[PDB]
Amino acid sequence: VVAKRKAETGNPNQIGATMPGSVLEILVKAGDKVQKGQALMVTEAMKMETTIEAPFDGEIVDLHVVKGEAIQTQDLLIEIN
Amino acid sequence: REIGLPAQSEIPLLGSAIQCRITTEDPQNGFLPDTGKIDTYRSPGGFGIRLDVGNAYAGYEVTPYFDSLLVKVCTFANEFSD
Repeated sequence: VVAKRKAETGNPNQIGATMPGSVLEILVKAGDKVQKGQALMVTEAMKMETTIEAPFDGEIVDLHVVKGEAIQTQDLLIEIN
Repeated sequence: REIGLPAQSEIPLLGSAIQCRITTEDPQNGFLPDTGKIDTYRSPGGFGIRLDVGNAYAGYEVTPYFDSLLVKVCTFANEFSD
């Protein structure tokens, strides 16, 4: 079981998972330009749905999760620049 | 006679009091209750402050199973504005 890359604490370029759960749907792919509030992916915690929004305007660097993947708190979901 | 309460007209009325419930409801996320580990919990006191704590202490894991209350805060003072 290869441990997952965590989001760096206090790094606002890296969005980490806030609660354990799984990834339902990814809406973007590496390189895309994006605006504050724009929906980037959807996740679930106890089958309740959350949409991950961009914290500010910028370019997507990469994804670090795949569809249906399981995730724990702090896991790195996406990096933004 | 036994509990020692006075007659109605002698029931005190001492200033005013306000209660707020501090919860894990995130007002920036549609008041959905947050869960996870409480790292730091430092509670105030002093004159005119009453705390009735729920489950909030450093190290406690707020679960999704129950209500989102952390602590009830009351303040009290002679004047409403204080």
